[PDB]
Amino acid sequence: ITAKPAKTPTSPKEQAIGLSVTFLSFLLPAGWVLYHLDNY
Amino acid sequence: QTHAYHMVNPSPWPLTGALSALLMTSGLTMWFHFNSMTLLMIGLTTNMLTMYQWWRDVIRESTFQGHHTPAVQKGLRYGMILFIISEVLFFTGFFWAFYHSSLAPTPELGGCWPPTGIHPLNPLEVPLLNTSVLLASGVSITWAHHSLMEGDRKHMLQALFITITLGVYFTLLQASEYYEAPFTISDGVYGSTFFVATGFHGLHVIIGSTFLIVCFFRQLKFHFTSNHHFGFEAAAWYWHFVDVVWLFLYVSIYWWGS
Amino acid sequence: GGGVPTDEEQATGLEREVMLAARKGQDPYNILAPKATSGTKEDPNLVPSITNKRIVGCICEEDNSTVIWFWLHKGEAQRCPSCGTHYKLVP
Amino acid sequence: YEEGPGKNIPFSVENKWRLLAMMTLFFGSGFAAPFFIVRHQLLK
Amino acid sequence: FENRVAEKQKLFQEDNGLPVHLKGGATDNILYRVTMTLCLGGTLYSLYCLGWASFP
Amino acid sequence: MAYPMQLGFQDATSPIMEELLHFHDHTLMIVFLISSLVLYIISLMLTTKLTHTSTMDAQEVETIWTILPAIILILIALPSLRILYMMDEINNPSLTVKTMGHQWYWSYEYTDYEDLSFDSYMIPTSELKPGELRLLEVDNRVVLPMEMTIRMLVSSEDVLHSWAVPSLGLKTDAIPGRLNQTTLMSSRPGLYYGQCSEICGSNHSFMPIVLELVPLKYFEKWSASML
Amino acid sequence: MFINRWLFSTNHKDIGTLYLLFGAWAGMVGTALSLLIRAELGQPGTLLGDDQIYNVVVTAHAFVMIFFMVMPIMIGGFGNWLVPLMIGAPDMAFPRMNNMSFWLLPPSFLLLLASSMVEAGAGTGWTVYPPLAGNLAHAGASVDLTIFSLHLAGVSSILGAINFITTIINMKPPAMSQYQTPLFVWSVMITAVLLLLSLPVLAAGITMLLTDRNLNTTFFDPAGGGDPILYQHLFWFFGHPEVYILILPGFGMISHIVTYYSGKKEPFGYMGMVWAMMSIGFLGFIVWAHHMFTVGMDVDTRAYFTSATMIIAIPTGVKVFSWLATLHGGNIKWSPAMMWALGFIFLFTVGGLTGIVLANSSLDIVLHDTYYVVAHFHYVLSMGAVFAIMGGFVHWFPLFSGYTLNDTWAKIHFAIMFVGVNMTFFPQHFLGLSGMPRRYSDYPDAYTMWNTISSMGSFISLTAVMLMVFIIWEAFASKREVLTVDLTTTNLEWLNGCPPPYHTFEEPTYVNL
Amino acid sequence: GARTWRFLTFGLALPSVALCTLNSWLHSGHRERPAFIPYHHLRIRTKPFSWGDGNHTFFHNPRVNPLPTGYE
Amino acid sequence: YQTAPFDSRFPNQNQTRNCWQNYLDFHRCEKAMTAKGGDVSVCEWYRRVYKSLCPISWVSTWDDRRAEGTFPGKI
Ligand code: HEA
Ligand code: HEA
Ligand SMILES: CCCCC/C=C\C/C=C/C/C=C\C/C=C\CCCC(=O)O[C@H](COC(=O)CCCCCCCCCCCCCCCCC)COP(=O)(O)OCCN
Ligand SMILES: CCCCCC/C=C\CCCCCCCCCC(=O)O[C@H](COC(=O)CCCCCCCCCCCCCCC)COP(=O)(O)OC[C@@H](O)CO
Ligand SMILES: CCCCCC/C=C\CCCCCCCCCC(=O)O[C@H](COC(=O)CCCCCCCCCCCCCCC)COP(=O)(O)OC[C@@H](O)CO
Ligand SMILES: CCCCCCCCCCO[C@@H]1O[C@H](CO)[C@@H](O[C@H]2O[C@H](CO)[C@@H](O)[C@H](O)[C@H]2O)[C@H](O)[C@H]1O
Ligand SMILES: CCCCCCCCCCO[C@@H]1O[C@H](CO)[C@@H](O[C@H]2O[C@H](CO)[C@@H](O)[C@H](O)[C@H]2O)[C@H](O)[C@H]1O
Ligand SMILES: CCCCCCCCCCO[C@@H]1O[C@H](CO)[C@@H](O[C@H]2O[C@H](CO)[C@@H](O)[C@H](O)[C@H]2O)[C@H](O)[C@H]1O
Ligand SMILES: CCCCCCCCCCO[C@@H]1O[C@H](CO)[C@@H](O[C@H]2O[C@H](CO)[C@@H](O)[C@H](O)[C@H]2O)[C@H](O)[C@H]1O
Ligand code: CUA
Ligand SMILES: [O-][O-]
Ligand SMILES: [Cu+2]
Ligand SMILES: [Mg+2]
Ligand code: NA
Ligand SMILES: [Xe]
Ligand SMILES: [Xe]
Ligand SMILES: [Xe]
Ligand SMILES: [Xe]
Ligand SMILES: [Xe]
Ligand SMILES: [Zn+2]
Repeated sequence: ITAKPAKTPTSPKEQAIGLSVTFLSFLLPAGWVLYHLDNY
Repeated sequence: QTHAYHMVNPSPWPLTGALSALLMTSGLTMWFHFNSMTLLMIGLTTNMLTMYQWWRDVIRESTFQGHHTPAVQKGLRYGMILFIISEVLFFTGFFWAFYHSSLAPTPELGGCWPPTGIHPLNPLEVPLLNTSVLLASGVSITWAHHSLMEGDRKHMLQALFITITLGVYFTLLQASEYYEAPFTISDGVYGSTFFVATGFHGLHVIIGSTFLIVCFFRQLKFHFTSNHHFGFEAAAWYWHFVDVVWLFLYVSIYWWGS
Repeated sequence: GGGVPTDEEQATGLEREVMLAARKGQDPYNILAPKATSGTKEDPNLVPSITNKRIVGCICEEDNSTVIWFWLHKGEAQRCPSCGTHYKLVP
Repeated sequence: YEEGPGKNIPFSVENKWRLLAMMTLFFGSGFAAPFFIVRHQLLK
Repeated sequence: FENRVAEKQKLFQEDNGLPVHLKGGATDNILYRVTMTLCLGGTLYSLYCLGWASFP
Repeated sequence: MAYPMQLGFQDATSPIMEELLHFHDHTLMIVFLISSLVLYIISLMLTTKLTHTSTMDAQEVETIWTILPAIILILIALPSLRILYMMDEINNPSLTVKTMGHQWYWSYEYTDYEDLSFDSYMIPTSELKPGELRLLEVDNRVVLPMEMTIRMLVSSEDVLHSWAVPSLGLKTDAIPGRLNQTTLMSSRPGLYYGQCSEICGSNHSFMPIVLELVPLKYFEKWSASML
Repeated sequence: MFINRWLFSTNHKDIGTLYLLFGAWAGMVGTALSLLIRAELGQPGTLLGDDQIYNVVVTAHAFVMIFFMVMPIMIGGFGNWLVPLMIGAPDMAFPRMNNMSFWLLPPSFLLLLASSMVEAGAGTGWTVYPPLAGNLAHAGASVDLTIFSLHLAGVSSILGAINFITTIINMKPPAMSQYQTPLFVWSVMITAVLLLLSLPVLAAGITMLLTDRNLNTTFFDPAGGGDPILYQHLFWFFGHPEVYILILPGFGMISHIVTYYSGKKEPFGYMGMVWAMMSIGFLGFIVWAHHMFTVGMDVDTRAYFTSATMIIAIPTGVKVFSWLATLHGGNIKWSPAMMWALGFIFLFTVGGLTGIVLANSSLDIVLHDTYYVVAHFHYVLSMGAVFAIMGGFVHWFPLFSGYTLNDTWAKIHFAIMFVGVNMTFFPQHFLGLSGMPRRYSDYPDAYTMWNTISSMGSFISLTAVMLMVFIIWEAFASKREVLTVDLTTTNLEWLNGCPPPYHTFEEPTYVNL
Repeated sequence: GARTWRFLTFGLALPSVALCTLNSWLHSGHRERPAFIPYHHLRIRTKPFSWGDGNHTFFHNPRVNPLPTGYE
Repeated sequence: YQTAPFDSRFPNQNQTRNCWQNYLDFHRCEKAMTAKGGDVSVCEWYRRVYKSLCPISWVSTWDDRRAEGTFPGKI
């Protein structure tokens, strides 16, 4: 396939932020539940 | 467009139908477990409103707007045939349950069929009358079909009225036989098979009778042409399906199973 | 014993347009498969369109399972890129 | 209706950071749900 | 009965931009509003019933 | 029982389990060979810059690819069905034992001669004696005579269970209202373990089976002492 | 406008988009459930609770992965987007019924999530066998909510099947025979026929379970002369076809991906591929009792079900060999989609071969209700169906969105997922041969090493799932618009551009005879 | 044709219904109900019915449908 | 007598009817022998076979139902 250059380029820093936010959105809520199992 | 197919206007009825399904199922749950019919009665009401408006719109699209080209009609033919096939396989599951239980009666039954303590209906009395009624209705609907193709409004209406009257007669006879039956749905696998299989059949008779009554009012309003009348064809195919299921129930449950 | 309308009397909208065109041997709504010409530059397949381009599928030989798809544009006849069969747009 | 890239979807991609928030809430809520149902069952 | 299909063809082909489910006129809007209100209200009630049934 | 880092079947305790091991060896060779050939051919298709992208004729090659698999399936089915019918063969048992599945324990009935029955429960982890196995020991083992054909009849008094002893090649569903038969013959004395093998609720993981295979004379005295 | 477009749709592409979003969300639910399973099993002892909470998680895992992730993505998503485009049709036959197939799924999912929230959940297995699933051993609403979830999912799929069969039969160009339609279109038509015939039998069976639970019927209750084994026959008469329903659209996407990235105009042996899919569909109806080899059926019945099941290897092998013959001589493009497809060919083959082991009733006595079965079906589902979904997603994302993925990120994603799924499931073969049962919250100590490794694998797969969400974000964040796509002459779905207009084929294709 | 199917409706189908109606008519009237025996495979109650007192079937006929404890 | 022999009428995994038939046969024989005040020792083979094969709870349930008058088999 060919494609145009990005209309809104995502820099390495911007990618680190999106990847970090993505991973935290999975890991923090599950981690909170599993940390608190004994309490439950 | 330079094809013959129907681009349907954006419609709310798929969503109201899907939500009616949620309300009926959550409603049955609320009735079986939380002693309340309220959700179920909302779901049945929204289901009937959805069906009414959706099929009203199909009539608007076809009779009033002309979107049912031969290509569109051919698609509807396939859709109704495929729907009937799915309904056949649904009944196949109940016949399987019936043959499984009756061909290998367990010790709890007395090791015999019919089970100890079951007094079956006489298949030569009301069950035979029901058979004559649905077979007769298969003949009258065929008369109605040919009258419509021949352009005869009065005879189409008379034949279709006779067909509906026989469907109603079958339903009243079945209601009476349910009340008179000395066995119930709780009378082991005999009652279970008898009432669930005949009960789903009775529901299909009511659905098919309703479809025929829709066709009767559409005919009164001149919707059908002598060549274009798919709703009538579909109702007739459905009605033959209901007849054929009855004949299998009669031979299997009422006669061979007695 | 009458009283049932005919399609001639009561068909409307696209159903009626298809009905009236078929009486005249015409196919404006593409119900029929078009019959091929020899497909030479002198005798190209004539492809009707209501715009200035239309997709052609070329079944290059009878019973090929592979259909070759391409846009045909208004102007000089184009060739199927697999078999070289000529097609000319008639807008 | 709007046609073309970023327009044939029920969510906006006009702002990549708003989109990150929306995607976070969407996928995160699905992944979280079973942990919170387990918590619910353990707490009865 | 008289054949009034032509008058319904004219009504449902009127160039007024209405979708087919509203093209009959004001009664269609009322029946739409009743249907959608029962559906959405019933759905909110089904969610309340889940909340209630989720605890002893 | 299984041992740590085990790759294959528990060692055969019965002749039919021996047969199943040899049949599995034959079948696994075929699985290995076909898996390996597909991986090798993928790698062969992907490692050349040479090309041929014009239409390719299929019919000759499809003969090889249907016939060779058909022959391989026949070579699996033949010994598969020999073993199926061997297990089903008439053997003349010396003893009949019944087991009833319950939530969550097994009961055993030895009613050829006297009214012997008892319940068999998992030893709780906190009550294991030193050297005993977590989740596998029971209070009352299924004592049976070694080197003898035994008819085991299996049912349930509640939900589905399944009575399994892997080292004897045994797994029979425990269905209420149904009496399922299997045959058991141990070539050796010892202790042979199994676990409930149909999801049956809260303690499905915790209702094991222990057979204790001993000489007939020991089995007879044990039977008498359990009345 | 937003409500009209997204809640009142009559458009095949927008409805396909709704299905892909729904399936993606379902995949996150099913992944979380899979991690709860592996967290419980990842060290000896008890983490969550006893087998009831554990088997509620296992049961929900299966229903979510099958009915809310795989079927909606393959059939509702890829099928709605691609089938009309691949036959030059302006939409589906029943564009408004199509929208109802979609909107039945959120309510179906809501009933499943309600089942798990009320009482103690439905800890039954996805098979829902009585009497554990009956009103004594599972009293209260959970199992009824599960049955109603299945009813709504089944109506969705039955109406969808009617739509696909009608569209594929009736809405091709008049010159195009069935033997000139692409293999993906065949794969959807055959899957639709399987749905139409199988789901009504499931409907009958779970309806019988509902009446045994609520109306004092005794279909499955020996006290009334019923039989728990009748339920198993009705369930599996649906359940074997269902696994072919799960893989057939995968087979169709694999054919297109292998052809495309081999630089070929056509798959090898088109009519053999059609024959193979129809043969698998047919044979798929006559093998169900290989799920019942331990229930006590007669020896001759076991012999028949062994033999009939093994026959499926012949048409399936023709497909595997035909994919290899499509690669043969290719100008191979090592795209991420091609990597998914190559992983599929190998890993599907392994799982199909462990299925042939299981087809042998004598050996199945020892393997039934063990992790050997779990290893078999996760090779074909978590490495077959899922690899076909991921290959199709990365191949067609630019068509659907008009934007490109970052191919390097997509290759990283593939590599992590490949390691995770193999680490998860390969060791389960050893656990099954050595006798570890299914649906256990805890295991004898001997099984610890392989359970530990399996759970570590599941966490690697989680990392791949998290990265996939980032990779989709990065594509929409960066907005690299598609320009040129190769091989449009043999891939009609691309010929209207990326994304295609809301209305395509308003003027149909010209195809002569 | 329509004429032939009308001939079959009135000449064969409705006469058949009339004769079966006559047959049913002549065999109507109540048969003596059998001695109640509390068989465990009949009058199943695993869960109360969702109507009435929970112990009556939906089309309960007191004359011919005994309860688990016998006739009313 | 050691245990119930192979019976060609019941050759398959499902032995339900074997237990049932032998329980019926014992009780039919016992009724036939007690009616004439004949000898129930002639019924002994059926007794041994049903006792060997039948779960204790099945026999116990069937006996209770014969006492109650709710046994559904013909004796
Ligand atoms: C996508 C899903 C999927 C697919 C396609 C399959 C495909 C197959 N399955 Fe499987 N199966 C499951 C999903 C699937 N299965 C699930 C979910 C269960 C468990 C259900 C439950 O209990 O919850 C299961 C259970 C299951 C059992 C029951 C085991 C038990 O419970 O004890 C059996 C028994 O025969 C079976 C067999 C097979 C066979 C023979 C095929 C065949 O179709 C495979 C054919 C493929 C090949 C053989 C490979 C390619 C061929 C070649 C390279 C040619 C050469 C090969 C030879 C000569 C052998 N599977
Ligand atoms: C499609 C079906 C499917 C899939 C994909 C999986 C995936 C996984 N499954 Fe399972 N599983 C089943 C179906 C499936 N499973 C079934 C039917 C059972 C039997 C239930 C029963 O016994 O009743 C079962 C049982 C089962 C068990 C046995 C439980 C027991 O017997 O006690 C285990 C144990 O480890 C397991 C683990 C996992 C793991 C770790 C994954 C991981 O590989 C999952 C990793 C994540 C993914 C693969 C991503 C998924 C998401 C997408 C692909 C979304 C894509 C998004 C876009 C395209 C935009 N599952
Ligand atoms: C002339 C006959 C017409 C039938 C109309 C009767 C009732 C309404 C429902 C009809 C639908 C049909 C079948 C549903 C199940 C059972 C009813 C069977 C027929 C019937 O009416 O059976 C009665 C019992 O009804 C009962 O329990 C009543 C139970 C009422 C609640 C029904 C629960 C609904 C079940 C869910 C349906 C699921 C559908 C699946 C869709 C598939 C999706 C893929 C029999 O009465 P009785 O007193 O036991 O015996 C007679 C004694 N004198
Ligand atoms: C107590 C009982 C309550 C239960 C609820 C269900 C009850 C009743 C439902 C009864 C079904 C009524 C269907 C009415 C359809 C009217 C629309 C119609 O018939 O539309 C026709 C098209 O057919 C088409 O869509 C064909 C459409 C076919 C739909 C048929 C569906 C059968 C429905 C089954 C529903 C549930 C069954 C499941 C049970 C388990 C319109 O085309 P024509 O006729 O050619 O007209 C055009 C000419 O005028 C031109 O000259
Ligand atoms: C306890 C409760 C659990 C069950 C939940 C119930 C589920 C859902 C609630 C249903 C709401 C139904 C509302 C009516 C739907 C009518 C569909 C219809 O009639 O669809 C037609 C196509 O299907 C055709 O023909 C032929 C097919 C017509 C089928 C009609 C409806 C079937 C509903 C249930 C079917 C399951 C089958 C049972 C067998 C297992 C029309 O297609 P459209 O795309 O609209 O238009 C196309 C235009 O060109 C027309 O001018
Ligand atoms: C299967 C999916 C899950 C995989 C594993 C997830 C990886 C964990 C991610 C982090 O999760 C967090 O971990 C913290 C601990 O590291 C928790 O804080 C807890 O512990 C802290 C340290 O004691 C306290 O300060 C906090 O108050 C307390 O909430 C916090 O709640 C939780 O969100
Ligand atoms: C536009 C929408 C807004 C309107 C809201 C709807 C209002 C519904 C109120 C009616 O409530 C009902 O009350 C009945 C009387 O209490 C209940 O019968 C219940 O109690 C009866 C009394 O004994 C029993 O006989 C029945 O079996 C039993 O289901 C019934 O379940 C319940 O639905
Ligand atoms: C789509 C398919 C639809 C199928 C419809 C329903 C099928 C019912 C057919 C009868 O079923 C049989 O029942 C026998 C008992 O009546 C079984 O005998 C088994 O069970 C008996 C005790 O229950 C034993 O005495 C026998 O030896 C033993 O072989 C036999 O295997 C089985 O085939
Ligand atoms: C369009 C919007 C949608 C409309 C939503 C309307 C919701 C209003 C429902 C009213 O709720 C009622 O509450 C009753 C009690 O307060 C319940 O009675 C039932 O439960 C009672 C419990 O006290 C008992 O008397 C009986 O079981 C029975 O009468 C019954 O569940 C329900 O009808
Ligand atoms: Cu008992 Cu599992
Ligand atoms: O199901 O294999
Ligand atoms: Cu199967
Ligand atoms: Mg099992
Ligand atoms: Na654990
Ligand atoms: Xe194999
Ligand atoms: Xe859950
Ligand atoms: Xe869930
Ligand atoms: Xe589901
Ligand atoms: Xe279903
Ligand atoms: Zn050409």
